[PDB]
Amino acid sequence: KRGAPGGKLKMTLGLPVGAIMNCADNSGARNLYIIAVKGAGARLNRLPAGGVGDMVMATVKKGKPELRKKVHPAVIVRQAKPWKRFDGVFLYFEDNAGVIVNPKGEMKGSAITGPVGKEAAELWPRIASNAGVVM
Amino acid sequence: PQNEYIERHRKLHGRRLDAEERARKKAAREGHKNSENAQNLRGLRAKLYAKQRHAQKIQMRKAIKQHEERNVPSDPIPSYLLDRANPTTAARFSVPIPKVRGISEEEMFKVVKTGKKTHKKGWKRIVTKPTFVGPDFTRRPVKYERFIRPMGLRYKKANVTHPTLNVTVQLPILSVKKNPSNPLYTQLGVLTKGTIIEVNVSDLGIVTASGKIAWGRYAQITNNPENDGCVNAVLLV
Amino acid sequence: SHRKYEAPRHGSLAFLPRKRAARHRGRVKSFPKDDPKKPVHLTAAMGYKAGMTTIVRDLDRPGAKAHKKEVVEAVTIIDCPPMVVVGLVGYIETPRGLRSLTTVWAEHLSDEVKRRFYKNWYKSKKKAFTKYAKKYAENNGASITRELERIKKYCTVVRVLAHTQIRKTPLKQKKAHLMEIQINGGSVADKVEFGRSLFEKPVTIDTIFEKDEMIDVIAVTKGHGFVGVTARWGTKKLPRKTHKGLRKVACIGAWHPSHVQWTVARAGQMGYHHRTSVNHKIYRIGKGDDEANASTETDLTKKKITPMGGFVRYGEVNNDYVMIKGSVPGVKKRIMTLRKSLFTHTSRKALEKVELKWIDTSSEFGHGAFQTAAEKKQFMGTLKKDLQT
Amino acid sequence: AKSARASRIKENHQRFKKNIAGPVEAARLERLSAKLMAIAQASGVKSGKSIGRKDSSIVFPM
Amino acid sequence: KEAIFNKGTSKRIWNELYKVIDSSDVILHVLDARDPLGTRCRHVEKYLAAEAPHKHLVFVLNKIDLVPSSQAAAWIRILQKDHPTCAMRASITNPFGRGSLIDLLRQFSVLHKDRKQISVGLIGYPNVGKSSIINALRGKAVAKVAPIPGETKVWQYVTLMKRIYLIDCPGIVPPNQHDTPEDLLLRGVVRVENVEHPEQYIPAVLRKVKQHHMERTYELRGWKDHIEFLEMLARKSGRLLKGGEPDVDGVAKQVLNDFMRGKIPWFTPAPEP
Amino acid sequence: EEANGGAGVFNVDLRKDWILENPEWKYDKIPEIFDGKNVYDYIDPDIDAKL
Amino acid sequence: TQETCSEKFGAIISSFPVLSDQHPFHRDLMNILYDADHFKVALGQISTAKNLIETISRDYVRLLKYAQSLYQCKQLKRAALGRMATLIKRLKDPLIYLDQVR
RNA sequence: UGGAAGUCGGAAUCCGCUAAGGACUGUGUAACAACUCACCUGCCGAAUGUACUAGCCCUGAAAAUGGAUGGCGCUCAAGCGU
RNA sequence: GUAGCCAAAUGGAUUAACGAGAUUCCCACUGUCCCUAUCUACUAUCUAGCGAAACCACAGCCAAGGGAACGGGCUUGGCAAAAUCAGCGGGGAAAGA
RNA sequence: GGGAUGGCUUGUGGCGGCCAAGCGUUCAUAGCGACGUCGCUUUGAUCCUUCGAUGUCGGCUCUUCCUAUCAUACCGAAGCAGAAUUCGGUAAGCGUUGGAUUGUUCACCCACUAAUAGGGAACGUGAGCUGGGUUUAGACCGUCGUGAGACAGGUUAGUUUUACCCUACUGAUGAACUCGUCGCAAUGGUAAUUCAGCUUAGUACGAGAGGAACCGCUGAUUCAGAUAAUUGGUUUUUGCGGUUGUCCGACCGGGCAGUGCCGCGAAGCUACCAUCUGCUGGAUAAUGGCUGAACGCCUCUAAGUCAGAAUCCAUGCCAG
Ligand SMILES: Nc1nc2c(ncn2[C@@H]2O[C@H](COP(=O)(O)OP(=O)(O)OP(=O)(O)O)[C@@H](O)[C@H]2O)c(=O)[nH]1
Ligand SMILES: [Mg+2]
Ligand SMILES: [Mg+2]
Repeated sequence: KRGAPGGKLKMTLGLPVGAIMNCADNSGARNLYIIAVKGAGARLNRLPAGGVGDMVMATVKKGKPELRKKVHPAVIVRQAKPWKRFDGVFLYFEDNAGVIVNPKGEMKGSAITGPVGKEAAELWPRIASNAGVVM
Repeated sequence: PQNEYIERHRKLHGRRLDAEERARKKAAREGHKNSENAQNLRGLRAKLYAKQRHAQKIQMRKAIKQHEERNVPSDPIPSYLLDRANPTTAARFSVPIPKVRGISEEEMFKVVKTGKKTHKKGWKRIVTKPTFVGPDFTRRPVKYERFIRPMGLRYKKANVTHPTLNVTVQLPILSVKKNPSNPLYTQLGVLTKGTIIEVNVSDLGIVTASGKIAWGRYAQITNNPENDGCVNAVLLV
Repeated sequence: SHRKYEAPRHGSLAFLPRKRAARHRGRVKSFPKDDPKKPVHLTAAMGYKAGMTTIVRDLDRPGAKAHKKEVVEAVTIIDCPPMVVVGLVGYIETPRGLRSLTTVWAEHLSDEVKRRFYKNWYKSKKKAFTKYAKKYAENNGASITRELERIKKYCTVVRVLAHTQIRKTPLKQKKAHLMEIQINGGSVADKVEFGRSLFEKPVTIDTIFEKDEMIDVIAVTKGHGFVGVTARWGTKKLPRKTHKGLRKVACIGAWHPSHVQWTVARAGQMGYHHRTSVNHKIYRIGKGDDEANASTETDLTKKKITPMGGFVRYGEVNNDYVMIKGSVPGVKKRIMTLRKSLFTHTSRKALEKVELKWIDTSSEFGHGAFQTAAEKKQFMGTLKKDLQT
Repeated sequence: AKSARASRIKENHQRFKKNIAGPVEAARLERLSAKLMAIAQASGVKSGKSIGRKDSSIVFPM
Repeated sequence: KEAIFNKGTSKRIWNELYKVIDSSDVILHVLDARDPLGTRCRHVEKYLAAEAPHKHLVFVLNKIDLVPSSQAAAWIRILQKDHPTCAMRASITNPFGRGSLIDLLRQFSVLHKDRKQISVGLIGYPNVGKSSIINALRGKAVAKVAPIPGETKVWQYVTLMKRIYLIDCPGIVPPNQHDTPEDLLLRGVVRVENVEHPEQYIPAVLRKVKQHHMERTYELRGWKDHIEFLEMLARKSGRLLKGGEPDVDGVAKQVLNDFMRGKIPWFTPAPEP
Repeated sequence: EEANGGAGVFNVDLRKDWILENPEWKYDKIPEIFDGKNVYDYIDPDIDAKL
Repeated sequence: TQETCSEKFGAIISSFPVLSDQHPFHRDLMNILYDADHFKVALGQISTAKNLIETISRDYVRLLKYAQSLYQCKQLKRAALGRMATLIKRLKDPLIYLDQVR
């Protein structure tokens, strides 16, 4: 199976391809540079983009050299672009942040710093188990 | 499942209930289907179908003729040569191809244009046919290289056939003796149809009457190397 | 040669030409197919768009992620004063199509519907239908009776003529809107008797439509005037400081024919197009005389649908109103035609029943935070002009 | 994916129309018709029963 | 893998190489004295041994001023078992080995006095000093010389004497499946401006260079790893980003450029007999 | 659920297992908003003594 | 044509087991069920045909660089395609053997 | 051949009884069995079978704006032969 | 030689400063872009007054055919309804071409 | 002063020998000859053999067409258990992306994806914009020439600047029929698309590993048409407030700095940066059949006929 998750409602995509977001777990990486988004469509000239709860393909630019030369699956857990949930609430976080996982969705690290978004928490049951604040 | 599981399922449960009847009806409809294909297929598919049907008809005729005919080496070779794969084995000193098509210098050479201006010099000529440049070849410098013989058009070996022995061997080319169109083409070593070349015949096992080994002979090129990508020659014996 | 990277076409050819509508009032192009085994009913209605507001809905949608949860949705309010039935048209079938055989009008027509037949009503002698009204009195309406019998025995399609009571709206327009509404169901004689029984009578919106029904809205869209290709068709803008213009199409033609194609995006009229938008759910049919028609079973605030300070550029909604989920083609003050769906629905959304929890009645003239003036005064407290008064 | 014009999708929708949405729409139509019934009920030549004549061509003019 | 590490393997560059080989009688294969077996092209040597035995292959060990003289003599002794080898410091103003190379080319021209002239093409890796050798033999800057690899993009004739032509060729890198991008970058194939994450090749430089040489080179000491070394170098030299954060990337680029351009002393010792 | 349309069609009753003093109150519409105030913020078991 | 041939031949080569990399039980079981020499010779013939097809393609592209007319270009193209077809034609028995083994 | 009985293979392929029946044309079995074909007989009932030749018809390869026996149109012709 | 010997500290051109010279990269920065939207002034627009020029065989809808690979006028078709205004850059015109 | 090959092409090599149904010849037994066949052109290796710009291409924007179909729909065959596929047929309705690389024939890599199919309308010369082939005048290096200079070449900087005309196209009016209201529908256009999740079901199937589908339900991708309740953006609302310099004597109230600048800012316009919506009948193609002749078996076809693709034609939709 590919990394695109089912049952995800439409939200504002705040992180296009080329964005650098913080790395919110303890795997050793400090940031993730987005090179691709799972489940992205096909339009001429359109950059692929992801929101909170989406799996992207990311490259570590700052962190351990062991994590440096590989492309990792990551899940976006926080974004700064304001988006709306179905209860009418627009919301945003103070930073863009994601966690490194495997293609099945188990986390590489062991703990998450800071809160995670709801959409990430329902879509990935391991992140819901490793999150200290769900927000 | 493992091993012959579909055959085991065949043993245990069988076919579908209408399998034999459907197969028999399809085999019956084959004649109508083949005539429909012969009359209704279009294009390259129809052409390939026609050639296939022609081949099957010829094979069926041969089979019927053999069945009707059922109720009714060549050269002497020793016992150690029996049951092996052997060749079939079939004054005016004229070559097999005494005349070919003439090639003009406009077809032989194309003009290489040099210079940075809009009007360009045209003194360089490039050979558009395969050539044999010989051994120990070092190219002339570009300021004094008029005739350009490109590296990708150079040849060194040729498929030479011996007419008496009916053996075709790849042999190294020693030299180009006579190009029938032009002595300049002979000097440049152009390999065209009807060209007399000198080939190394060491692998053919030829000795003279004195016992000396003949390792250089004459062959004539019998094809178009520029069209075929290979040099095919016949030994002049 | 071939275009290197494929891309789908900007815009649809199903909506050509991109010209202004031929009439301000929307046209019902098709009515639902007549089934004579159904009881006789009306297939259309009119209203005026008043504005939009917000609701909270307790969603009962099994299989959805928002099942048994509250969802915030946008809705459109249409002010629907009752219509008046004043006419009856009979249609016959011909090898050239449907043809109007005759029509019968009522004995009394209102001034607002007589205004529709004039351009200079104030200078008029208002003689319209005056000789026609004498046909009801002469020979006990023999001509009216024979026209009714002609519709009974020759026609297959019967439509009432119905007009709006525009004087009950806040609009400064006094000239009413008149339309043909098809009677579906029953026999043709039943349709004729039904229309004659409905002559000179008002028909309210809740006897044509019902809450939880999905309808179609027909209207003319917002006009934008003359618009270039970038906004009109959604074409890609040329790079900065492009010669002869950057909000343009670089090639209207590069190949044969030695012509400009009809399929090439060109500047022109944008907006004011006729549109029939389908499958719109009715969330509420609120009554005009009900003073608490914006209240729900869980919101016990006793309030009306009109937002605080009124609808921006419309006024107050004082008649029966229809709440429609989503958006409709037209603008505020514009005439809207509500029509029954032509086919039986195939979704569970049509079978859903709606449970509203709350309706937003705060001001849309700004960032309104209060649903009622009493709520505003309770939050603010005593002011200087309160003691001054 | 199966298109909107697919025969199987059409048959699925026809079964839905016949078995599920149909009775609901019929009951709604019955109620609305009853309400509008409540509102609605709330010589031959000289009488108009004999339908006489009212008070470009298909032929060539002759 | 980055496309910069494929440089020197291009079809155009190898067409240029085979054009020079076909046009040349003598082939000067130029080696870096700091890495002779690293810069040796056994690919071209095998081609010349198999197809063109009449072309004369001569080793030129360039940049001998960057290595000890004993190591240069040992490498000459190793290479002379295979092919005639000339040591050279290629410079217009202060050359070395120029007279010996000129005499060898004159001997080749005397052997081929039947021709009108001889052609001597220069081959090797990028930035080994082929254009510098041509300029030093001519005594005049006739070919472009730069520390940036791939300065020579097309072949060029330079008339040395009346019967000697020199053919400058772009640098080639034969493909080897055991070669790594770190190995190619340390050999000098690529420009370190166009590489991503230059910090990872700094341990290779610290392995190749003795520690005290780095200490006298940068006037710095006390590092335990390459990250600390680059941080202290950035803080000392003032290579700081916004907020005083060290410019470790730029400092690594400087260290790699100084390593390639002969500013930090390093060499490969010759194998003992 | 299988007897009543299957998954995605069957509508579950969450108030069926409510434990109330009077079971007739199990399907009431509990008020939430009254004149810009939260009723739940004003729910207090000893409301009468304070009033 | 060469790319299609190379894709098919590479898929055949990489899909089959490598007897040098197997466990001794699996390797000797394949040696019993299948002749190991026949297996390796069949796959070696597949690889040899793939390499020869690539070589023929390179030679004829180099000649088509210097071809001067459409007739000569057509003759070179038909020559390359016929030589690749002959190379595939000599592989009649290994393909049947490898399909049965598969 | 582990097994191989006409029917996994290699090579031979004869005789008897015959009206006729292959050391077997296929299906089948682990091998047998079993079914089927070649061939023969009974019923029936008068003309057929094969291969070619000559006409007319279909296929016998086609791209890219919408179009051409001149157009409508034509089928015991308004097509083809005299 | 993990850095030697010889030379009046150095063994250099791998030359500092200077530059509207050419090139690559990093940080910062942003509407260059995803992907466009909005506002202002002057035009364009309409009115009063004033008022040219370039260019111009005749003219102006297409399709197939028109051997000389070219039709706008010919043939055979499709068709085809006054008079207009704002725009557009396919074609004809239009580059001191 | 004169100029600026074509009912061509496609999928299967060449040379040489042999066989060969047949054509011929049978006063000469020669000569052509399809189908074939035979000789030349690494035990899954090696990676230490990249073999010549005279011919020049691109990118953007945007429309349409072809099918020689990559994906999606249906179908036929395959040790096709399932899952995933392979080969082939009808099919162009609908899609066919985002990037890195110029020490370079810019073509190869990377990922996302259902898939990242190929072409024409230019390149059988040729005014939309802009990079390379490409080249006026300045300059340098390399080669040749005694030299003016030319070039095997390499580098750098460098003037064409419509539209108001006709037609086409996109929109907008309009004479004639008294004015107006409500209608009809000839004709033209036409629209949706793909994926995922839940259930089926850890079921069928399977030794195990694994592992579907129809019916039903819910979302999302791409496209299309609208809309502004909300959230962002936009501010000449010069609406209010702050603030720099100067001027009106100070305060108040103001002017100027072409909107002095800054903060908020309704309204209006707007954004997959926001929200809503996108609909059903008939006839078929490939194939699968029923009855049944040709042809005493047989046969989906000949007469008759059933079903069947995202196809065709219409409805719904736009114009009138
Ligand atoms: N120390 C030292 N440096 C040298 C010597 N010869 C050449 N170099 C340097 O090496 C650098 C690269 O050599 P190049 O002159 O560019 O010749 P190349 O090897 O053909 O380089 P490319 O043209 O890029 O292929 C030049 O910048 C010279 O400064 C030498 O003898 N000693
Ligand atoms: Mg160089
Ligand atoms: Mg260099």
